[PDB]
Amino acid sequence: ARFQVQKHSWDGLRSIIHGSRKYAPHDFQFVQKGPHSHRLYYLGMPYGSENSLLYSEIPKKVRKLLLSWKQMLTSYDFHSESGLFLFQASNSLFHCRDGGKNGFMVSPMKPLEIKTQCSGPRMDPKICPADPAFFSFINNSDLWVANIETGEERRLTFCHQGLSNVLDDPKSAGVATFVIQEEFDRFTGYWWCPTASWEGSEGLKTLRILYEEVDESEVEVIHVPSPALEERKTDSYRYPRTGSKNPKIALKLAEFQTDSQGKIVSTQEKELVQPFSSLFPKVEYIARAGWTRDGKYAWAMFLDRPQQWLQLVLLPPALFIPSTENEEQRLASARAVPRNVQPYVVYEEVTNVWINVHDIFYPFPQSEGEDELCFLRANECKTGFCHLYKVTAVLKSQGYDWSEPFSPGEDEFKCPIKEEIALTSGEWEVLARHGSKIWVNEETKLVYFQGTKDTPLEHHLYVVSYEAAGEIVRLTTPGFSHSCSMSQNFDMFVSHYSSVSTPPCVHVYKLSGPDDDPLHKQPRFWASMMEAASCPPDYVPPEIFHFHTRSDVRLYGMIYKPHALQPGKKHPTVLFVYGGPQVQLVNNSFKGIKYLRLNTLASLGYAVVVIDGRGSCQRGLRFEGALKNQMGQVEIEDQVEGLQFVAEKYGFIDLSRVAIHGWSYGGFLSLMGLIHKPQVFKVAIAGAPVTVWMAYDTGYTERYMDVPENNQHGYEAGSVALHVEKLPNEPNRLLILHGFLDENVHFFHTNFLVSQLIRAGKPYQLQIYPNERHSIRCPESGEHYEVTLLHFLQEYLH
Amino acid sequence: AARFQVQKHSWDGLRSIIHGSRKYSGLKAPHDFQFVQKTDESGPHSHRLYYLGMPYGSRENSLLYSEIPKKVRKEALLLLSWKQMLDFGITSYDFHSESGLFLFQASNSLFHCRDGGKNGFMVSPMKPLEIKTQCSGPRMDPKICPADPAFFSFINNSDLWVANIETGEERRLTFCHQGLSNVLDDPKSAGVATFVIQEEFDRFTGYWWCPTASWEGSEGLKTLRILYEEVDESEVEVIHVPSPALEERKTDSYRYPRTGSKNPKIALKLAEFQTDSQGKIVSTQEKELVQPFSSLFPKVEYIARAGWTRDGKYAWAMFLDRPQQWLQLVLLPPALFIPSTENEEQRLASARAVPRNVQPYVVYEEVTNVWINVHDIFYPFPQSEGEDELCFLRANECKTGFCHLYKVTAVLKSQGYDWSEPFSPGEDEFKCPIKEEIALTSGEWEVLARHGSKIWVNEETKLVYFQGTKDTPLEHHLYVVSYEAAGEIVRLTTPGFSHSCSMSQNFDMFVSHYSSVSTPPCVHVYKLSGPDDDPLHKQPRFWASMMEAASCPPDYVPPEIFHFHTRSDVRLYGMIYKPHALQPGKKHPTVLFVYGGPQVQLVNNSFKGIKYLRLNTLASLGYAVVVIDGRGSCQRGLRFEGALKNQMGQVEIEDQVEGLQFVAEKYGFIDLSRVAIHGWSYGGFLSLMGLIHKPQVFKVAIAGAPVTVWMAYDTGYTERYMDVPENNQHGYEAGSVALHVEKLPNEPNRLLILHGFLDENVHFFHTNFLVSQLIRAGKPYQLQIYPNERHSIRCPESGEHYEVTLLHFLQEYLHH
Ligand SMILES: *[PH](O)(CCSc1ccc(CCCCC)cc1)OCC
Ligand SMILES: *[PH](O)(CCSc1ccc(CCCCC)cc1)OCC
Ligand SMILES: [Cl-]
Repeated sequence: ARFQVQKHSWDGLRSIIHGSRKYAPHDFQFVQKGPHSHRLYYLGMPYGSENSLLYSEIPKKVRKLLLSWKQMLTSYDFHSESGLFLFQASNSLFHCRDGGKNGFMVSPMKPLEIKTQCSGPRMDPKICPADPAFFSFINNSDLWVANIETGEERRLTFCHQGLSNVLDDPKSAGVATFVIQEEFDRFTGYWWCPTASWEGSEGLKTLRILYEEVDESEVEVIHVPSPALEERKTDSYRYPRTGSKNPKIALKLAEFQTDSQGKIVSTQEKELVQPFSSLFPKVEYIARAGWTRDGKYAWAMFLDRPQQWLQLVLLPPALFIPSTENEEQRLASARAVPRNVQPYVVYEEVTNVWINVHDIFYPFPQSEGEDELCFLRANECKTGFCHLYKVTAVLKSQGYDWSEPFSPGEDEFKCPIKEEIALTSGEWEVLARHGSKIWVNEETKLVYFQGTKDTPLEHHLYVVSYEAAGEIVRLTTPGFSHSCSMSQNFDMFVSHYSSVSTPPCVHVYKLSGPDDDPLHKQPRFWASMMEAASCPPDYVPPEIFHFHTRSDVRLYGMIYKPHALQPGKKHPTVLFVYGGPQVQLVNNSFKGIKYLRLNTLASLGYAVVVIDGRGSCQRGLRFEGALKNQMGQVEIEDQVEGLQFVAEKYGFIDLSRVAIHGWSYGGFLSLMGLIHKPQVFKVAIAGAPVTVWMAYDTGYTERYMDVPENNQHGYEAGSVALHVEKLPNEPNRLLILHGFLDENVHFFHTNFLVSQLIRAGKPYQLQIYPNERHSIRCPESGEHYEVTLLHFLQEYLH
Repeated sequence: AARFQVQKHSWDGLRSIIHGSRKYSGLKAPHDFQFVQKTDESGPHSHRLYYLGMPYGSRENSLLYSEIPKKVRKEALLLLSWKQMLDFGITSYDFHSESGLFLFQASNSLFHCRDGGKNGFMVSPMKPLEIKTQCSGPRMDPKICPADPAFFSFINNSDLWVANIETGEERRLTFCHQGLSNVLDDPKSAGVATFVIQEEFDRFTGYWWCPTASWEGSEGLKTLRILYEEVDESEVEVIHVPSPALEERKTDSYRYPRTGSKNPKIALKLAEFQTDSQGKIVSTQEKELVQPFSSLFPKVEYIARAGWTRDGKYAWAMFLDRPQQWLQLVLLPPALFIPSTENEEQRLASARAVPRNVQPYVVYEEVTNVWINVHDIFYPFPQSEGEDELCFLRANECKTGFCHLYKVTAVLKSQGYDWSEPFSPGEDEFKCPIKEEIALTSGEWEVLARHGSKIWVNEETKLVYFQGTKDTPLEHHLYVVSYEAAGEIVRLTTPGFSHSCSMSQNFDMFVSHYSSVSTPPCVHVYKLSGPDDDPLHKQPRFWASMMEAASCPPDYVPPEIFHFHTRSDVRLYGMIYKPHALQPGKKHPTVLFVYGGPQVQLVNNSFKGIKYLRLNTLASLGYAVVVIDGRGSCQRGLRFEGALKNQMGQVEIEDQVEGLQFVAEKYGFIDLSRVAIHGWSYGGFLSLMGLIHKPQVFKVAIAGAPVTVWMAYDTGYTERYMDVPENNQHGYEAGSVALHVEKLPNEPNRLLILHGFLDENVHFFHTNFLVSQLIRAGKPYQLQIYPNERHSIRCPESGEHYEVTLLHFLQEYLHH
């Protein structure tokens, strides 16, 4: 028996959607301290209320109390010693002080601005760690520093001339370019040295900043529509499409000297004694960089172009020399560099799948001595699972004369590994990406981390010793997925957590127990920062399940059961898909904020299936690697298998009436489904589809698919715009949605698809969101999308 | 009493129908005619007739000729053979009758050939000789020098060049374009018609050869001169339009004067160069008005037209103010231009040397409270020696509100002027008294003077040949009248057809391209014969065919023209495609096809089956197709088209509906519950207006490339009809359909939007902004784009797709 949905009018559907729409603190900082043990600073937006700086006070004892959000006036930089906060707001840079001297505020303060003699925006501000009088920023693609006390400002780099013709001005300093931001999750191009040196002479403080210089001259340009549509203009962007040139890159060191008063006596640009391209010829990208805590060595994390070969490399300051046009000066400087100064490759990761860039690298101070370096490192390529390892490298300098031009041989600068011991292991992951981090207590010799040990459906907080690794203690309660911040003193932590059934809350927990057994400290709930909002009456949590493919692989999925289900009757079904790498849709956390519309579907009597197929993350490199060089192929197989399983198990699925719908990669796969499984999928709604892989960027596309010339078959197979002949020659089976200003998945993708559909004589329906980028931010756009989708389903799913 | 239902077909079904209709049509016309008399009493041919045409077994246009016989058999039809001259393709050519030189662009280059003159006539195809250049990039807008055909002109990188075709010498004359990398830093051109001039003023050149040489310099140097427009687009707004190579994801920068914003800074200037007896270029000189153009002519926004008197005595220009309600025809003598120089001391010397009795002369002035349409007819007669007057023919519309021929005599009045002093003109500065102004034509009908229409004047016989709507607004015909003895107008073309005529320079023969709603076009040559002492009544006789009319397909059923009177008692014409295989007592679904805007007339007695085949296709599937020329449309006088002044949107739909209601009442097979409105451009605008303002009339609208917001359209067009936005906020708001999305239907499947992505007349912005507002007001829409298309859908698969989509949309959603 066939369940049909009530057909409603357009305004009826608007009423439903408008009605549904009626239905968090972050960037936490614990600070030691009356009856208050600590103050917790954070960002938040209360009920009624833009986002602002807030704090809350933790008592020494609490009753065997929901913490009040106190006001202080998207990110902020903080100096624990001085209590200096620095933050952007209202198109300027502001600062305030709390803690340290003058104790703690008991009432809101006015934020003191830092005005300038600078033209245009001041981006990517950071305080100088060694000396909080100073801070840094980028201005017209160059690095500046300034003094908050004196008001002095100094430009350090001279890459960007600021010429009239923008295409004739390719060089930047301190800047993360497009692919680095979008595909490598790095938003800065410079790094404060944490210490001052006193190089000699008058003994003036020298401060140092490592920075990436880039030259985008050879990189391809594209034009994207400006947001102010009425101007009918575009902006130019350097977009390295797969197979094209990435930027020319190079690490440099800026230094400047300061007196006792804090006045800037001098500055200088330094560069590597040989070119970066000479020393590191097979590096395509700088993934990450930083410094050892002592400032003895700068370090960088390098990637080759295929993203199969990563290196952590130390660069000492002595390896940089004054930049100069004078050839005679250059050679003199190169000659003056000690022979025992050199780069040291302290680690190398290699794989035949790909290098996922993990953020975890913790270099220990050289308590041992100057002859070696110990560090913690997240490594995935060893076991195919991301785990913590304690590595020790040997730093013995081979003689080098840097005045000579020099060609690196095989394994140049490679350090012997004295020790390499795995602190974690097993068929589960330490989470080391996209904000996940470790916290290391050198007093107790313990590493805190998050992982999927208990289950891939839940993030939990664990603890292990890095001296003599053994028992792994979990600190978080099962039946929830947890996102944790640790106090700097390792006494308390925050968990933002939820489950599929319970909306999110934010709790502070206390680590209590005998100090002589720190590994087995007990977590005890202390206070709440936010209790869970009430689940709306018209909200029914989805049900997580799992099943085993014909190839004997465990896949997880969800079902939103049709509300007011009756037995016997089969309901029309929406397969909601993403299906691409770096994502996991199915886990035990609350879906009602981001995916409310799926519940709305189910309330009208659509069944909603979600399947995390092979390619999805939190399941190890082998699982995700299944789609290597053949995107589209594996993924659809698993979507079908999961749909068929759910029909068999749950019984209320009408397989004659299935819609496939996703965004981005999900839009791509929606089209693959209709192309390759027309008898499964009656309709497709493809959001912002990738239709041609040749038109996507280097960083992402090449990682997973190689360059086009090396994988013609895979590119062609997985480029849905090339397979338009196989799309249905029946109307009302294909709806395309795309934001016009999208600068990730260019509108080009949809435009070229439509172009090919016209050439193939195929029917299509189309909706554009003229004011939207990739993600639909504006609420009217969202409502319109949702109403369009409900209408489409009610009309064209029988 | 009962409703007809259209057969619902599958998508593939509809594709079969559309693909079939394109083949089964089975419907190439030669053009740009030049008669030349043969100077051989022995041979059998009176003339050779040169033209452009796509011959048999050939896919490109080329230069062709036909031999015109001295005698023809009376009731035998001679079909003339198209001979080739040469061993897409060629779109135009310049021709010098005396020397027999042809000049034309082809294969990304310049070519030339000769036939006639002293050389005599080819009996077989000849190879076209290329003209080599050292110039980078294209050589545009070439023209032969009238005074000396050894020279020709062209534009290269927005500057004026001349060359010698014999010697091969080339010399640049203007130095406006610096050739910088950034185009925004390099905004000046010479010889070039800018966007609004081309698109909205129908002008595609910015330079004009002086027709005569002069001999200043006792060394025996000959001087040759070119009038040209110099422009500066610095202050003009830039917009970006997507490049046609989509895969590059880039745009082109364009200077787009949007209504209200800055048009280019303009000026007329004079380039001269001197030649020796060998034909070498001895010297060149950029000259400019003795005072600035902006000083002399401060109210001039646009140069519509320009040229020279036949003797080269005066350059002339047709000027327009920004409102386009004030036009002046202005004579400019070469002596008013001085050498350009940065040296201010040298400039003053030159200014001091300019005689006091050298000045401009405003020989005609046209003023209206509607708008000035630019008519191309202005013919100055030669002056007697030492005469201070100029006689000329002029087409004037604003006087009676109908475009007619006048013979004007103006008196060239010297006020006497000190050109060293900075100049400020008063009212009526340079204004020339009008001694005489005879009406050669009159009545409630038009002499056609636009969009290719022209006159031909025979100074021997004192006769002026012209085209008009005298007989009917539904047909263009060829007429003749005397400009001496104004009186009887003789018609020269056959009634029951609309005609487009080309006249021989010797007034002995002419060509007519003509057709009717029922008959496809033909091209026939006619001979004007009779006693020479009665030239007004020369008889046109069919002589030969250039192209016979194709057989009207069996599948094709001509529409029927009709007319009616509005409630205000205004006569509107319309046409009706009756549903094929009509059965009585059935009421059929109906498609209102609309354009509705100025400068167009949809309804006239000419063949619609080429351009509007799909309207017949609609009728074959059982839709009635209605077309109404309401008020606003052309060929009915300035008053009729002026109806929509400052209120576009308002009057037009009322007339469309009144006509629809008339057609239902008269014909009886119209189902008023099932009417769709469909149009492109202005028609797209109106399709949306219809749905907004008459939702009870129009069940669905299909809006092609709609104008949705008038603030986003250009100066030339928008301001002519609506003023600038600041002066007409009410009109702009009322007629901008994207500002009335709240009034669009909140029921799906009543609105389909179509737009080419590369359209650079109606920017895609229009559709984007509409969609934006529809989203904001929670309205449903369907959308189709054509990524590779500009305004007109050229590529055939795009067109088929459009047609199939339209049929599907109608068959699915045109119900009650
Ligand atoms: P779609 O799946 C991408 C939608 S836009 C987007 C959103 C987030 C990110 C960050 C990924 C992590 C960086 C290391 C990139 C792009 O298109 C993919 C083909
Ligand atoms: P649409 O009708 C724009 C069509 S593109 C075009 C075609 C012809 C001309 C010359 C004369 C203008 C009246 C047809 C210009 C532009 O209308 C948008 C306003
Ligand atoms: Cl005369």
